[PDB]
Amino acid sequence: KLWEPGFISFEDAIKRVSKIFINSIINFNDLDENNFTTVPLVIDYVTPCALCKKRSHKHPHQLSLENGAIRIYKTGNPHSCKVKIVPLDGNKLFNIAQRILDTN
Amino acid sequence: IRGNDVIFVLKTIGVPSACRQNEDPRFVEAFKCDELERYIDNNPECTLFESLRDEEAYSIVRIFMDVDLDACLDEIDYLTAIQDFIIEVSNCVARFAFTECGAIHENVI
Ligand SMILES: [Zn+2]
Repeated sequence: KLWEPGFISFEDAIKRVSKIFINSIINFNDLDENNFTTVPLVIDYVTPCALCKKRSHKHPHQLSLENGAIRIYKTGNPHSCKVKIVPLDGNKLFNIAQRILDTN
Repeated sequence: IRGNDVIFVLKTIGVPSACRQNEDPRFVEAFKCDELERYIDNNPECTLFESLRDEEAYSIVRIFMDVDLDACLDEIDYLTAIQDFIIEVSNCVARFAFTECGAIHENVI
């Protein structure tokens, strides 16, 4: 089990990460709780990449789990793409409210 | 392509393609409309996933929207939201068809 289902249903997290990727995901079906940190995410770059804004990517992206979040990073040349983060805990409005109180 | 009375279906999630084009009865099936209905009534526990045979020749399908929101709302909000949503989806599809597809916005709307 590479996924800890203590944050969000794995299907919902995959739905979020797919929504981030405007381009169609090729192997969306095989992402499960025991492979999502291993298999590269091959993407059909019909549209420009949603992260690097280029025409396409030479190498597929990859997912990592860290600090209760998903880190999306490109293989091969790291600086050629932007690192992306998907959170899993907290209503975003609650984070905003915490920041606003935080200012005093 | 003008009409197709038979529907391609999957039996479960995770079907490999090599079974999909080979038409493996253990994963995929073809159902005639009346026979599809008969199978559905006769199998209340059936797991069926509608799909297509070949996108190269039969990419034309009806327009369908899916909305799955984890929030239970009353009937009034339900109806006002569904009418509004169909309004904006009609506006968007008409705008795109007029921009690129060259279709008449009123016709599609
Ligand atoms: Zn990129």
